[PDB]
Amino acid sequence: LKLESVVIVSRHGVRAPTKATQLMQDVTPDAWPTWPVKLGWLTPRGGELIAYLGHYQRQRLVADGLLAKKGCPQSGQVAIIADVDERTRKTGEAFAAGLAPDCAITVHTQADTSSPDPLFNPLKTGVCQLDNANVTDAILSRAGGSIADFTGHRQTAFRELERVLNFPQSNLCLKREKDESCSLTQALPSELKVSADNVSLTGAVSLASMLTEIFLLQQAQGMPEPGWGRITDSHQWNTLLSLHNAQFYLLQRTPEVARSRATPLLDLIKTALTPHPPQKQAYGVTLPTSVLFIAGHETNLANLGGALELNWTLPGQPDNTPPGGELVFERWRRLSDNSQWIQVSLVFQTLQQMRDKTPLSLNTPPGEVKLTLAGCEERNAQGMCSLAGFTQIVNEARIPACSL
Ligand SMILES: [K+]
Repeated sequence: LKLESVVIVSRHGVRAPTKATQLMQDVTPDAWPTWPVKLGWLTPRGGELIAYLGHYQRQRLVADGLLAKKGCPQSGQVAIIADVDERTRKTGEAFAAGLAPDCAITVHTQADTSSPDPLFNPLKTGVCQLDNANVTDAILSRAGGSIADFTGHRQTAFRELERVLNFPQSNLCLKREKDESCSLTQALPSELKVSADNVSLTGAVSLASMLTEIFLLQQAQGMPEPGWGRITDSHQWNTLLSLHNAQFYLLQRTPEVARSRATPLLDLIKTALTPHPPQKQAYGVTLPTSVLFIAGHETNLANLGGALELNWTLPGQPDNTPPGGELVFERWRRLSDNSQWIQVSLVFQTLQQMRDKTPLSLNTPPGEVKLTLAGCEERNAQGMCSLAGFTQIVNEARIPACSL
């Protein structure tokens, strides 16, 4: 098996909280920690960690004979594509710096940087629209037929998150004027909101998913005592993040939402893995190429795993699609019979690897889970999906109206 091609779909790195609203301040008596960068901006530490990942992959790709040990990679050998958010553009710059330092590798973004990128947001940009009847039904089925059903299984994790927050002493909890229950699910009833370009949950679910991610972010960023020192063992970490992981299982991994949102990415990956005459398609980037790096969001990876049926969990990582988490796709050729095979994987730093700023390397690698396409009918011994089967899964998952 000769390794021929590699498409890495990565999440951005450790970033500042995206939002810092007055609801977040009102659910806890304690002050939220400041960050070194503006909201939603990648932090230097996040870049370095992403850089480590860039360095490990370089080594590993050398080892597989895909890249050259010494000096910068050949022209066109590496391609970086990144969404317009600073965090994603910086994450692309950070990866390059680690994969091949001091080489001038361009990070290719959408020209108008203040517009969404259709390749990362085909719904918010007009390419296609979710169907309300089918998307709501399907989300409600996944919830177990109702949102009440869903949030009923969440009371344990809300109890733990209420504790970490010190919710009873919170400005909101005093709803309780001088007759109303303090309970977090009862103060913020969750509500499924589906439209043509967006599906969301308003209430404790959306906010629990956000604050647990902030906790997790504080951990990877090295900040002293995340959760105000109220998170103390991995059990508590896994119980909190259950809320984040669970709000992505429902919204992002529903296929009637995942197939649509992810079709431009499916079409990009598809075109980067197929042996084909050289082609400068999107972002001025010629495909196919050796290593293609795509810097996106947790939603892009969730959508891909829902549409492709790649279900995974990251031992040592409470966040299922953590900062810098990578869905790696590789085309290997079998020399015996000259056939193309596809292999998928989740590469990642464990939360302790982020909080120790551990330097990755061949001998200090990151977590890595090997995935298999549920639907693939043509596997090798290694459990790789044939290029034909993988192509056929993609064509079945993709939603043509949502292609760029
Ligand atoms: K406001």
